[PDB]
Amino acid sequence: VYIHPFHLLYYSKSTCAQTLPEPTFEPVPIQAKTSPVDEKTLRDKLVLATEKLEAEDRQRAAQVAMIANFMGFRMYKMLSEARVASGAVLSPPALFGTLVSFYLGSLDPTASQLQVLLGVPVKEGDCTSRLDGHKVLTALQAVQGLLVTPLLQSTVVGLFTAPGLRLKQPFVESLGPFTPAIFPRSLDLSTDPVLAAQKINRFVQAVTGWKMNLPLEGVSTDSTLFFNTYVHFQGKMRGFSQLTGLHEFWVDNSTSVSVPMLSGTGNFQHWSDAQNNFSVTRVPLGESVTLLLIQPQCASDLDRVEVLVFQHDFLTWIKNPPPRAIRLTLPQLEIRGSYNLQDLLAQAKLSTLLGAEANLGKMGDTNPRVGEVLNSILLELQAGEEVLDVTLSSPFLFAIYERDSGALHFLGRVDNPQ
Repeated sequence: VYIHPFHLLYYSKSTCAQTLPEPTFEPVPIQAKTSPVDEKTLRDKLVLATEKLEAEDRQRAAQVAMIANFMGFRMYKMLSEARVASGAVLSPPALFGTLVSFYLGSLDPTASQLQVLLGVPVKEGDCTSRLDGHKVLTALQAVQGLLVTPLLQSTVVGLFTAPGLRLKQPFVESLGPFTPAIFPRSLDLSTDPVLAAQKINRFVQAVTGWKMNLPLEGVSTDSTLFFNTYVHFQGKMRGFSQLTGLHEFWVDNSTSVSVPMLSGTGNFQHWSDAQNNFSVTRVPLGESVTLLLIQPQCASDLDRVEVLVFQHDFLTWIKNPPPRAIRLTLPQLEIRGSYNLQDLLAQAKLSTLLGAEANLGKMGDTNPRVGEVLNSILLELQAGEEVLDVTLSSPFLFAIYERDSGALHFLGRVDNPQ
């Protein structure tokens, strides 16, 4: 009779009303020669979605947007507490897709936990009250698509199994809409953890192309499945240019480090929060996407501001005043960040959600002990091609926000850009 505000994330009456044993396969060795994946061709498969989207589908985009964002903030709060000096960066859509991916490979106990965790209710014992994971991932593909229609967004999934663990094809096929660049590979995750922990990094360097050095504090030696999501965003922001020479960046009252600064001029929106005192600069990247850049009143107030502005479901601090003449100067960002999602779940006191007693039967021949669940982000902001000027010379906050879907694609903190 009635319907939830996230109603389009559920199984529909036709698909739920609508069998062979599941085929399976052992992933090839990590050594196997793998050609690089063309980042340009990926954009097409994003673009192909957005250009054929309907009015029925757009509602989901926003519905998944709200959830993914809320989850983003929960986990950025866990990242904040967990950890320092480089700051942080987090992609809520990627973080969301990772969770839904685990849902799509999870059976009854873990499934509903993950569903309700994401925010879609489970009135237990129904199928039309179960999450249509595949609908969601396509809907997430929408938000992802809208970000890049110049902006680049490649996301590739590493699915590193143990030697003997066969992955079920119907599960790996579920991840399609999340990304076509899924690489199931097999290796010894027992004898030597670091020699293998390198092997993944040397494999990513090959297939993805991106130098993403990501130190591991402690790797568990008894793990069968690794689920690593690697994302790469690259923003050549229009109206901005590289500046000659390297300029200093005040990292701390004592010391600083001279780095490249990109600068532009335009009619940007700019305000200063009456309540909490932080400057905000709303520089639009494309005709939709928006880079929000917050600076605190002073360097030491940043901790508070971050806890206040980002780490909250609300974006009530985002306003819209009359634009003005501004010469913005910020560092040429090459932000890199990496966090094991298991550690964040643990800091949120959900360590058993994907623990050793997690039921992920749908993933393979045997129940996989999912060791680490990486999220890795290379976010680059490069050059595109009276007048009071906003110069980001000290630590600042930033978020990259999509208007049409309403989703928040990246948020983070720049304490030091090398």
